[PDB]
Amino acid sequence: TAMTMLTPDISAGSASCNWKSLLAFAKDILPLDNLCLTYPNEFYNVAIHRYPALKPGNPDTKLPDAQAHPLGEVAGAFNAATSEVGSLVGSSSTLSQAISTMAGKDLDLIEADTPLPVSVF
Amino acid sequence: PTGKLWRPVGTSVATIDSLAIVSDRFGQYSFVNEGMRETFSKALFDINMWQPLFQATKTGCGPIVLSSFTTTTSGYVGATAGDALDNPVTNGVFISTVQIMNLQRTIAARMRDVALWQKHLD
Amino acid sequence: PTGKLWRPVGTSVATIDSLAIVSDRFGQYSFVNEGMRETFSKALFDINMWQPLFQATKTGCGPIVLSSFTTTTSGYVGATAGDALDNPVTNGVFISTVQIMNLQRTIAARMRDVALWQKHLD
Amino acid sequence: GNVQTSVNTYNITGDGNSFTPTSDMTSTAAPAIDLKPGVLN
Amino acid sequence: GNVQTSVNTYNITGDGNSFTPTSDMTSTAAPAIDLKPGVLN
Amino acid sequence: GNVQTSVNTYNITGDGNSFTPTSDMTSTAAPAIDLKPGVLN
Amino acid sequence: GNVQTSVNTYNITGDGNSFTPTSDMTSTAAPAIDLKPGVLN
Ligand SMILES: *C(=O)CCCCCCCCCCCCC
Ligand SMILES: *C(=O)CCCCCCCCCCCCC
Ligand SMILES: *C(=O)CCCCCCCCCCCCC
Ligand SMILES: *C(=O)CCCCCCCCCCCCC
Repeated sequence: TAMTMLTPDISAGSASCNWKSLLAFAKDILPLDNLCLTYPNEFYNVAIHRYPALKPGNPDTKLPDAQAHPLGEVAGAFNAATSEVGSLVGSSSTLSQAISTMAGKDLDLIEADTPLPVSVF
Repeated sequence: PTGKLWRPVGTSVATIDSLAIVSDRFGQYSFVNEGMRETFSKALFDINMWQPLFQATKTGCGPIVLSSFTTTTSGYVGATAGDALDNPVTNGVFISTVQIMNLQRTIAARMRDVALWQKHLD
Repeated sequence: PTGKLWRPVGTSVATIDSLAIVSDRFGQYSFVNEGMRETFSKALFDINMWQPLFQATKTGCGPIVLSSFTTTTSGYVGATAGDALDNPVTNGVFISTVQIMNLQRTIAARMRDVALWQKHLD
Repeated sequence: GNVQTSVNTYNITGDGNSFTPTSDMTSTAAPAIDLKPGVLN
Repeated sequence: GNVQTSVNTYNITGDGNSFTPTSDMTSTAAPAIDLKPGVLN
Repeated sequence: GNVQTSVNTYNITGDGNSFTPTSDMTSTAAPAIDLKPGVLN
Repeated sequence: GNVQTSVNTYNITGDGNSFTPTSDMTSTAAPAIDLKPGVLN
């Protein structure tokens, strides 16, 4: 409710939002019964591994990292809407999905010329 | 095992808190478990297939071996120092972040290339 | 010298008849005189320039060296047995027909690639 | 955002952090884990 | 269909080719590759 | 339910059998085996 | 202009760059390459 509460996900090029503001902002919005106000950097450390948007500032150079290293390193890389082709995770499923039906219901044999039990429908 | 690979910070033995992700300039090596190689191989396999059309049209750049994006590091590989301590892997096959980037944008660039021809063939 | 390279088909003694365009499985090696290398180098040079954009976008296939389309044969190189006899060239640099084909369709394929980006940069 | 210190390798209000989405890494965890009978075994 | 020769191990107009579907081998490449978060890792 | 004896390690009318569902083990064989093109290879 | 780092020897938003035309070096790649029959050979 705190993370998505600032769409940490874009799908073309980048776009930052100076961290101070961001934080000092959610310090507001977030309703008094969350759990991101009772553990900020106890949730933040969990978060950093789920949102390659939040890049923690390195301790011994006190600057970001360019690359973002969330535990879902690969999965998150393969979901980005790659500009060459929409989204592999999308286009892949929209296909396997259709393949399911095609074999399932029995679309094949759709204009078969011969007695077919109603059950087959 | 799974997750990013970890080696300890102070050195010597690795005790929890003595282990940090082995960040490198390229990026953090994340382990490539057996099944996750099935995908990237199954993806590259479907591209190599179009080899005869890549040469014909001077695009492409040779067959894409998944063994060009990985490495053979070794250490403890988990999701957190605590649990990564129970996965000592030797000479496992990890793919660094900056690599997880190419194997991505390559399979993406090539995917366009073929997606087109593959449409005419159809 | 200039033209296709010839070699004594009758062996050893090369007269104005014991020659013959040295053709073969690759086509006919045509000599690449000094100036004609200036062009193909000047053409490839203008493509290599776009190196940083070829990697970024996973197209291309490495820098195109003109020394990948030629060879180092040696024989007499002229326009006809008669006049080719007066151009004994040793280890000259010739480009075979089938090669004169790639250096062509490569510079053409790459030329499209860049012609596009090169338009955005502009 | 009160300083913590060691509980976790990063402070939230820590020095030089940076919210900055990249169309490149779509944040995320693991929801679609397969467990269906045939597929889990 | 003009003869090629080596580019690829088969000529199209080549000698004795043969279009002939068999209910046995339903032609199929690889479309349903799984990449969803939980399943890709 | 007539006694068999060895064909199978258990008699049906055998001594002390026991039908008794447990919310814990939802009975299931293997239906969702994945075979789709991309996923089977 | 987001930082890259190694792909290319120069960052665009890099430190101390400088747009500054000089009547002295008129920017130009290679357009007029000669290829006409007689001149290419
Ligand atoms: C101290 O707790 C001040 C409030 C700053 C952070 C509280 C929670 C809002 C920001 C969330 C950071 C972790 C992932 C959203
Ligand atoms: C020469 O190109 C004559 C045309 C014969 C084949 C052209 C394409 C039609 C046949 C397709 C063969 C490859 C898969 C359909
Ligand atoms: C002898 O066959 C008497 C009938 C007792 C069992 C017959 C089938 C009904 C019970 C099924 C047992 C196996 C799984 C339902
Ligand atoms: C990040 O990309 C912010 C935009 C700054 C540069 C974008 C392109 C405009 C400047 C061109 C530089 C290269 C030659 C014009």
